[PDB]
Amino acid sequence: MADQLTEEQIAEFKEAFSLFDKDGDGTITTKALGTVMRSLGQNPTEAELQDMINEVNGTIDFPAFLTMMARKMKDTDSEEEIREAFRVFDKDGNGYISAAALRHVMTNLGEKLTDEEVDEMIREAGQVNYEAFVQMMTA
Amino acid sequence: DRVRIFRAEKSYTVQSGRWYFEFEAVTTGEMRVGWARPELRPDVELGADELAYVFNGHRGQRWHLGSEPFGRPWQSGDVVGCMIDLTENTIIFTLNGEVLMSDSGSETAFREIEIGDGFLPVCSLGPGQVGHLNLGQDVSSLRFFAICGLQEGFEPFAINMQRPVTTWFSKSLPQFEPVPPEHPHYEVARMDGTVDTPPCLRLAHRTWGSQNSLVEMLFLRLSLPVQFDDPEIILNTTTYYYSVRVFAGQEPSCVWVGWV
Amino acid sequence: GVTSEEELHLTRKLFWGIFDSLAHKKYDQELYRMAMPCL
Amino acid sequence: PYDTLTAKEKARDREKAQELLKFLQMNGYAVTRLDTSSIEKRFAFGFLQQLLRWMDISQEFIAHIKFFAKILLPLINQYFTNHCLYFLSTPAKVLGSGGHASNKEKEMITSLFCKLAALVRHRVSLFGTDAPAVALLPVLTTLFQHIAQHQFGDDVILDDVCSIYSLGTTKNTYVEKLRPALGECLARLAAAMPVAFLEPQLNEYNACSVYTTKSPRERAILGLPNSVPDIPVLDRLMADIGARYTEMPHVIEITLPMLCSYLPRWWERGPEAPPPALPAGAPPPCTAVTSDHLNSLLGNILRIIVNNLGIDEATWMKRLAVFAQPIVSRARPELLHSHFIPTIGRLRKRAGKVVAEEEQLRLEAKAEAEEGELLVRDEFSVLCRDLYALYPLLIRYVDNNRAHWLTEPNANAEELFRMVGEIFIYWSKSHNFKREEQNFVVQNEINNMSVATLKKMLPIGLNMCAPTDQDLIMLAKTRYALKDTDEEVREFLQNNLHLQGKVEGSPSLRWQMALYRGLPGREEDADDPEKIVRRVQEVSAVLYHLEQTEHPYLLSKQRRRAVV
Amino acid sequence: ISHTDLVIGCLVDLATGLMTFTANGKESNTFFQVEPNTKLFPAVFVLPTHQNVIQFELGKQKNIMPLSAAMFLSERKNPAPQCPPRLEVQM
Repeated sequence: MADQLTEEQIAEFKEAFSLFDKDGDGTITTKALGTVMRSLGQNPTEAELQDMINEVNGTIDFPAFLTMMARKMKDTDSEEEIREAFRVFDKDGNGYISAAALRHVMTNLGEKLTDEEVDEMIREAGQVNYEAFVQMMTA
Repeated sequence: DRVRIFRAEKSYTVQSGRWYFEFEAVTTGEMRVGWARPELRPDVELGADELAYVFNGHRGQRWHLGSEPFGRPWQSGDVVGCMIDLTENTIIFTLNGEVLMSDSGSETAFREIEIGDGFLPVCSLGPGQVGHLNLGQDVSSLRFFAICGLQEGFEPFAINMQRPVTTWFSKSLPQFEPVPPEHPHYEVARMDGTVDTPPCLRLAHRTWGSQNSLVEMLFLRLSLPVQFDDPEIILNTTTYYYSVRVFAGQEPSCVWVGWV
Repeated sequence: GVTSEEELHLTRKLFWGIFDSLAHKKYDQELYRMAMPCL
Repeated sequence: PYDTLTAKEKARDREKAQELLKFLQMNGYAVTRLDTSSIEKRFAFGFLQQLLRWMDISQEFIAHIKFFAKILLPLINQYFTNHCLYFLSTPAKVLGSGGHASNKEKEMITSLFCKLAALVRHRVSLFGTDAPAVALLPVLTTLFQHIAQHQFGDDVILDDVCSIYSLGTTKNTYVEKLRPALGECLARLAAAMPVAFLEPQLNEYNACSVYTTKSPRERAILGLPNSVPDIPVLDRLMADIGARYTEMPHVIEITLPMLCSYLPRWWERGPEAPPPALPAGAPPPCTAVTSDHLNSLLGNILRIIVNNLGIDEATWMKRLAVFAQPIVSRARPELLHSHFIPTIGRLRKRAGKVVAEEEQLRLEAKAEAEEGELLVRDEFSVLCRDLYALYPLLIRYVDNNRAHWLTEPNANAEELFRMVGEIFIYWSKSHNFKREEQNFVVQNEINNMSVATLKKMLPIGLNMCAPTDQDLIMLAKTRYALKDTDEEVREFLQNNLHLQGKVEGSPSLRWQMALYRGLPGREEDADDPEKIVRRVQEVSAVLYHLEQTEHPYLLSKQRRRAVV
Repeated sequence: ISHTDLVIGCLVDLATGLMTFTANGKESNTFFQVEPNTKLFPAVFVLPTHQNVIQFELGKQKNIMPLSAAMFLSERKNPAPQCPPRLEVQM
């Protein structure tokens, strides 16, 4: 989807794309997209920009650019969201969490999950760090 | 020629209870002491596979599917017994009435044993040495026991019999026996009864890696005691013929044919 | 061995493949396995 | 490169090469330009080039580059190979290995109480320390070099009556000294540095305020395995001329320290001010039982521990001997030739104290068992303090174990009675850890920073000796008592019920297979005075012990994601 | 390296105890004579060097019967060769 990006960075991408608009129609070629994409900070290799045209002729528009930028940021966002969301679960934030504490805090995340589900979840596995929880839930 | 192992006859094969025996040694050679399954194949050093669970006190080794360091070497006397409990499937050894710890310290590390077809006391002897078994047929002669035994639930292997345990051993003297049709690398079969070729027996082999072979001194099964074509000559003749054919790829330099 | 003193980068392959150097305990007492030659 | 060629090109091209020289030797055309050279030594030689450098290129500028990276790659690799082999010291012995230990020791000097960067080299030295601890020794004098900084280190105590030389330089020092054990070269001027350290440390415990560390105080005991000035007249100062049976060694305190300890034991000595020096040097008084065979003065070895036990019988306080209990390791060696056949009072000293401890624990357990008036304020009183007695209990039990690992033969043989008192009073955990005392079970810190760990594990060693004096014929009722205790019938409330159980029945199998030996090994008595009690002893005892060994011994591919 | 099969046949005369051996139909120089009341089992000793090694044939020559009609009293008058299941090899 394209709903994982906030409005301000969408605005930044729109400004970056419009600043080098060809004739106002948003039609740009393969050489210039690398320049505009390296203009705002991200400077990767040539392979990904070779495969971008493969996923979608020499006619590149703003929607395709936004979709590919969105789904190359979304993988990093998803890979990183599994570490920050655990920060609240442990008091110090390092990763150590008592098994007794979760008995009354892990049943109130808003998912309407009662005691039985967490019984089966924690029984199927002391203090457990974050990576063991990653293996525990991601599977 | 190398070892002379000893065992009990396989109708004392035991499948439930708690049993014991002790061993007595004079010298300090190479002794194998332990339990064994009834299908003890000779010509094989015991403890090299799953057939027998054995302990060697010469170098502090226990053998099952290979050696393992366990216990200290011997001294003179060497009064050693064998614990056994099929309820929890555990085997323990005791030296001079003292259990031997494991590498990190445990109960002989021999655990999770299947009942199968029961077990037998077994004992071997290296050259020149002497052993003295005691299956416990009289309790005064059993020397230490007491400290181990009574106050944990045990009694010895032969505790209540009016006649002593018969025993077996490996002879060494080779004897002929029919070839078992499960011999890794040896295959024999009957060929045919065709008009041209007469009935004949052939052999085979697995000529490759893995293993090899030596000289198979084979011999057929029967006899020919001595005696004490025209239809005339063939019904009065006393002289008969057999034949072998060495095939190609076999050197007649390493072939001997005749009578035994 | 090669460049044991060149790339002073702390995050280089030297600090990464440092365990690859220990991967040589396979050779027993082969201290006298061969002579001494190079290029 | 050619060194990495296949077996096909290393057998035929060499033949194409070996025979050419053989053709050269034809007609007299000779052109010349399995000795254990050891690649390991060549690696050491490759290390020698780095060792010959090292301080030659770094300390020439450090004490006054990309080259400062090889040390962070080779030093880490040396911690493995040295610990991987650990068997090179058996066959092809070479002193070249011992050279690198000293060649690096000089490089490890510079600031043998400070330095910089990494301190793992000290740990790397500890790894090479195991490798060491005819020619043997030669150009080194490391021991002589060890006497250098260690000399003024004795004045360091007077310089506060040197800060990591008692740590780093004392690490491998206390290590290699205690790692010796097996081999033993000699003692050339070692006692000179020792007496300059021993007598210096023998009175270094008088300086208050800064008492420094007691770690190196155990290093004197660690080095107590060399040979034979407090009183070294013909051994120290008056011995610069040039070692037979000089009947004089630790005889300066043979009966003196014995009388001193006896007087120290006679006194209460229930304070940190007590022992002090002895608390940091009398642990080396047990190392004297080495060269003296087992113990020629057997009574001395049968009292030194007893007097030491009296110090333990004095009983500490809250914290008190919190760190002053790590000397129990040496105590597990004084029981070697423990000919304590006497015991009796010493046995009672281990019994009555434990019984007093059992009474003290009962005074704490019942103070927690009979206190359920809804108040968490007792958690500081009932609990917490339980850990104080717990850590105290985990001190005497580590001594009685080895004591029972020798007093079991004659004890279980002949008769009993003696150890019967210990077995009857061994219901400590039975009246605690097995008595559902969660607090006593809450070792926690005692379980962590001080499963299966003593407490009841010690009872297993004498459990057989406990049932040894039990039924010498008909048991049976014990099984009925086991079922009775399983129904939770208090304690004495079951004995009265056990008193009404007809009689002991046995007249079939077994019996003559078992009680026949008991009818020849017992020879004591037979009456109705026993009844339960002796039968009610191991009944409820092994009952809870059995319970301790009984039972005691979803989400689709989608919902999953969401939870994250 | 011979690409042909050396066939060795033996000849045992029961009423005389005389034993001779033929090599591909060409008689060898050796011979053997034994005591009156003795027995003999046919024998081949070999160290094998092939996938297929030997092949004990049970045949007759031009005017002499096979071993088959010599060991069984009932078959002692039937010249036709036989291979009853009792004939087995031993190792």
